[PDB]
Amino acid sequence: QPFVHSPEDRYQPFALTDVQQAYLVGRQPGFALGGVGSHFFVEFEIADLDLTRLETVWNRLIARHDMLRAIVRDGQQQVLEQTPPWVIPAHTLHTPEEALRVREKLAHQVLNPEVWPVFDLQVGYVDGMPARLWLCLDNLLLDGLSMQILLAELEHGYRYPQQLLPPLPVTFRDYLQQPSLQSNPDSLAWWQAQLDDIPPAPALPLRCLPQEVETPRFARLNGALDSTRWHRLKKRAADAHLTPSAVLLSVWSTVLSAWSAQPEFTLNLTLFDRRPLHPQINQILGDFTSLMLLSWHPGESWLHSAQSLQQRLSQNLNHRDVSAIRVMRQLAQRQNVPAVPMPVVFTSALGFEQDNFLARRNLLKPVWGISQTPQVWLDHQIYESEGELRFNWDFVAALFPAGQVERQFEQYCALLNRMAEDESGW
Ligand code: NA
Repeated sequence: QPFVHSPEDRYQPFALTDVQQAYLVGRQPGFALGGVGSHFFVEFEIADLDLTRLETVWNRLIARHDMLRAIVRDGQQQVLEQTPPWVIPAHTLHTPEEALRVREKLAHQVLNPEVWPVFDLQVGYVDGMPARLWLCLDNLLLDGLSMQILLAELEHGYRYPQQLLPPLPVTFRDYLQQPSLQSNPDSLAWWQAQLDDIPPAPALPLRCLPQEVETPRFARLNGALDSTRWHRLKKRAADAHLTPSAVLLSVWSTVLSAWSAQPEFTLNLTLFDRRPLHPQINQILGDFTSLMLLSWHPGESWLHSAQSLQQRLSQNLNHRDVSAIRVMRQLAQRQNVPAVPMPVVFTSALGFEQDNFLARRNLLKPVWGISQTPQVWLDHQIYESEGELRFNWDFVAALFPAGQVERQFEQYCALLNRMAEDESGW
């Protein structure tokens, strides 16, 4: 199948993906949460910031990546051909407390997707301290993998500002227009065949009704598993006939089981892999997200339920052309309820060749970040960098009893490290 380019329609409107549609309606009150945006915010520290150089690098990226010039207009998405160069706002701050107040303001801003730009990038100079770079990107337009690609290019361009990259020979707009993305065969039937075996989302203790949260604010807990333990864990996984993702999903689900009203539950898995329709498809920015339900059914031993989860994961992956968005509608109809939410999410950026993403010695040193997703209470995100497994839980703090998420994270980290070191649980 040869890829079909349409350069004459590069700036014409094109349809939103299912995920993008869900994000847009997620700005309003929903069945599982109040309205909230969908952006991704990171604060960097830069010693000896050269603003002119950073501005050059960032504007080159805007010109290079069509979806940085994209907007949502009249219920569709559209790439703007020419946008005014981004002149980086710079704040002059005297104390880190002043910088914190700016961080808090920018980290919870509302990106209006109808007016370019659907991003924000500002800098803050702190007297006698490294300068701050506050970057806000929207998952409505750039998925998790895309933001790793963009952040690595930003870091690379700032370190080596003399290098010029050749233009990209393929666009996200054309990718969505390809025939493969318009072909559901037995996948819809296969999912419908097991609606009666998909339990609800984790029944975690709440401190209030999630709909009674008018302005959801996300918080982050982050951790890492050292490279020696991550290597050993992946080896134990292989010996146990499990993928690394299945092990992490199984360790996480064990903690979630201990807290939930029912031990069995269903998670929503966020994946980023792309159909290989063009040899450079993995270099571009866009929304390639696929959503897939995965159910945890505990057994006698952790290993049994992990192996059972792996098998289910392998089968489910063979039917991702039917997204979890549709399966949740099918579940709601079979159960005669208005909606079946899945607000507990696992997001994996493993296996995408982004080695040394946010590497230790980066000039743009990440120090603080947060991400928001509508209709999601708890989002466990993972990626690998420098041989190390890095993870973070993004969650609506106000939803849960004080100390609860912090305690689950503590238990999860402890269980993760012990199973990497101790052969007992296997
Ligand atoms: Na987000």
